[PDB]
Amino acid sequence: PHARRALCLLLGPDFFTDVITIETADHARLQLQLAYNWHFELKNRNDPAEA
Amino acid sequence: LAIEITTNSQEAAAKHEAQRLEQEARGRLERQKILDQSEAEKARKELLELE
Repeated sequence: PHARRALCLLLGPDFFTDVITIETADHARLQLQLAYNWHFELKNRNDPAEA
Repeated sequence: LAIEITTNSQEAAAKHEAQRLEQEARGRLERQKILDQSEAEKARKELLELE
């Protein structure tokens, strides 16, 4: 919930080495490591509201 | 019980689809046994002519 804390909001492309605990229709409980290839998007990188 | 009913329903449907694959397989299994016997008899014609 709250582990890391930094002064900067990383906008560059990155990933999250997250693992989920999902269950399929056959009830098969399996955990699975995810990446979430993400990146922040700003069309106008000067507007105070959007920024 | 209300979750075992779901398991039974999905496994029954999958068993039916497995029977689908099995029965369609046996179906053209018959036809291809048939068509290869067709060619075999086509040339058993020459067999028995010359024999």
